Amino acid sequence: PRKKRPEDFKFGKILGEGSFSTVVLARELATSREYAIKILEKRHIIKENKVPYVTRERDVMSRLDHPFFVKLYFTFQDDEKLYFGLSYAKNGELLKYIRKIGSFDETCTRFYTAEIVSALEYLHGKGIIHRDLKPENILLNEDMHIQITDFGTAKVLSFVGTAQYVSPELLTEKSACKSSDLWALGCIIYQLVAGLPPFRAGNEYLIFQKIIKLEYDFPEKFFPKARDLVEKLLVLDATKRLGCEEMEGYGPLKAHPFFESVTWENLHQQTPPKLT
Ligand SMILES: CC(C1=c2cc(NC(N)=O)ccc2=NC1=O)c1ccc[nH]1
Repeated sequence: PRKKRPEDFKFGKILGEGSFSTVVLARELATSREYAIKILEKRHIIKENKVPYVTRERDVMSRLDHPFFVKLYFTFQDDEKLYFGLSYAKNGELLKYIRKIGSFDETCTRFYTAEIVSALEYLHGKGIIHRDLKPENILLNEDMHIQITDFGTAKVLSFVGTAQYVSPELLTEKSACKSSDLWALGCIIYQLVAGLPPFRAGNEYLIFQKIIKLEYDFPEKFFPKARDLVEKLLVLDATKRLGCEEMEGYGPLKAHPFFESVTWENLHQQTPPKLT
């Protein structure tokens, strides 16, 4: 399949923006297919010593083959830029729905929580750790199933993620592992139910302080079995988190009572509950 060029596309609006990339919507002219093309400036990447992060993202996304992950269709480059052609997830980021509808009911947190848990099992089975799992990195497709993205900063068996989601082992020995993604899972569950993340404060140092002290509280309206799960996830000792190897893996995590009624085997075949 001949390599594609910038001229093969009609480019449109900006979809997203980070410190090193811009994601733009594009229509392939020969097929009228829409893609989310991520553009990176080679000079800026180099001067910031990011080449290893860019090659890792490409290499990881090449290995993923599961419906709960954004897909890499093609790459090319011109003189100044790299181009990564990715899935266009029509409905955008999960963070927008948490803001829009404010807070999920138990049916919806349970379903979306389970899709994220299936995703992490697949990722971790490939020996890959995300290290920056968060609502902004969890997208929704036109049919309202999730697609996880942003793999530049992953570790395939140094880096700290987003303040509100970093685990306590990062704030000490500065190490990360599978248990780290499970800590962020517990944070995202909390945020699904309560509408806000567990550890908030006026600046980043104050957040890091709260995390090591495990200083947070549950609302009274918080679903009980979902509170019990969050408590088995937000644990300071990483080896004691539900779903980690030392706790015997995903078997026990999926068996939790909050997931009582879930069929784990075909989630992306199921119709998602409406958000309200
Ligand atoms: C931001 C965004 C999309 C992406 C962001 C991405 N960001 C990233 N850092 O990798 C990656 C892929 C992607 N596909 C999208 O459709 C989006 C917004 C609205 C619809 N899609």
